[PDB]
Amino acid sequence: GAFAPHFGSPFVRTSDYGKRPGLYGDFHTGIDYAAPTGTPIPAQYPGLVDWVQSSSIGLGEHVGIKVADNLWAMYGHMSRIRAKMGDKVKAGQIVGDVGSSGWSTGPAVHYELRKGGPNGQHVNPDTYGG
Ligand SMILES: [Zn+2]
Repeated sequence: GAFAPHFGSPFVRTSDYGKRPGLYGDFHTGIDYAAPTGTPIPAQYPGLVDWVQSSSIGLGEHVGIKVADNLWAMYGHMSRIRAKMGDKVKAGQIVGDVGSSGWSTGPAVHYELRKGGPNGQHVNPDTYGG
């Protein structure tokens, strides 16, 4: 996983990427890490902030960071966004605060890997890149 997420404490992984338990029903498009609302989200990989959105839908408050030539890391369900568009960010820079914005049951951060663009196709962060 060349761009797998490596959140430390207090982030705890809850729902994996891909088809959920059983053979029918839902498909998680990223990896959910649980943590209290307000927990600062440190960026996993350096890149350019080229996508910021506030909505009450799906990922809700989220940022996209271009972390590779054709790969964008998305950090979602924020309670507060702290990156501005154009920001060059380093790994471990705090890009936001955990929330439950959008379509999330409780407090967690949704890490999604997209190819083709900030609204592009999602991939498996655990496996993409090796
Ligand atoms: Zn999710």
